[PDB]
Amino acid sequence: MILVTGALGQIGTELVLALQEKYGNDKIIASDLKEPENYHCKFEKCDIRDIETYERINNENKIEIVYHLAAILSAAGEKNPELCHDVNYNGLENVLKTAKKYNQKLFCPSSIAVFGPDVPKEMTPQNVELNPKTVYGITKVKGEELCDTYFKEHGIDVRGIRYPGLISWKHKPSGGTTDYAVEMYFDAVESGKYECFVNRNTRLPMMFMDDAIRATLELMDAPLDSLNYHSNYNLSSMSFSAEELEKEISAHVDFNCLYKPDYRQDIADTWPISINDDDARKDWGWEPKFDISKMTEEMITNLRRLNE
Ligand SMILES: NC(=O)c1ccc[n+]([C@@H]2O[C@H](COP(=O)([O-])OP(=O)(O)OC[C@H]3O[C@@H](n4cnc5c(N)ncnc54)[C@H](O)[C@@H]3O)[C@@H](O)[C@H]2O)c1
Repeated sequence: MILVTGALGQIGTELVLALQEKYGNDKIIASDLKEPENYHCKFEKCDIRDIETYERINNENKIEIVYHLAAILSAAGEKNPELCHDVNYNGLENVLKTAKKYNQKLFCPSSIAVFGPDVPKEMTPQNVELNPKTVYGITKVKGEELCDTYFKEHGIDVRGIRYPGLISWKHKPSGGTTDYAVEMYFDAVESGKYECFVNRNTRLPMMFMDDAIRATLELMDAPLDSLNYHSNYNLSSMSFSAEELEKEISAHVDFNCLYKPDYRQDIADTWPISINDDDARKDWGWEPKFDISKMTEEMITNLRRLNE
């Protein structure tokens, strides 16, 4: 029995379906703040900070494995730092405390946001000092440390990935900083114009959702004794600037992109351009399959369909 928190967000939208297909619909429970409709999966509403309800859901459904995706993201968290700490840190602590009680296995993702400007910007190593300059990054570092304490001190099998910016078409993201890449696709197809909230040179690690979902499932399936890292694997696929994405998209559809930076520039400026993920590659056989042009094909084909 598997529970997915944050089930209705960008990752959860695709992860729930992937898990239902791998394990059976009889095995999957979804959860988020507000009940949706026309929803195929079994669903239980819960605020991640409400420990009594969270625990009830886990024991009533006999949850043995939790994929914990509930969070406030970088840009929303910069504007509301108190809420970002509360949901991200106290929410995770709730998940980990419950995992200890019920002897659960966990997937608790981190982020490239753990890194700050003091470390190498290209091919950032696994083990560098973590000095993030965002509220959200700070919560992710504290979360990595808390997760690794539950593994070492309490024997909880908790695994996680420092995801790069994730690009998908099934669910448009809306509180982050890497969001411009998805927004640029949606707006290019829907209206042939986009106003980008970072400058044209902003260069960040990116990954297509298929790859991110597959990595998550592969890492969860690995034998525990093959892993040299737990909460916080580096993971890599692509790196490009905003104008480089604009150009890739322009080879498929007419659009004009205007660049109008806001506060989210300050967030992105503090992050790396690319990530060394050799440990994932070595420990559990990670390789990405989607480069920029394959990703672009998938995005445009599916967005054109959805706009017919
Ligand atoms: N590019 C990316 O998408 C990316 C990159 C790196 C890390 N991550 C991490 O992956 C995880 C999922 O990210 P996502 O992009 O799918 O985010 P998302 O914001 O799309 O989804 C998160 C979900 O958490 C829910 N949530 C918010 N506050 C809550 C609360 N108090 N209680 C219960 N649920 C609450 C929201 O309703 C939302 O559906 C997060 O841990 C995030 O930090 C994502």
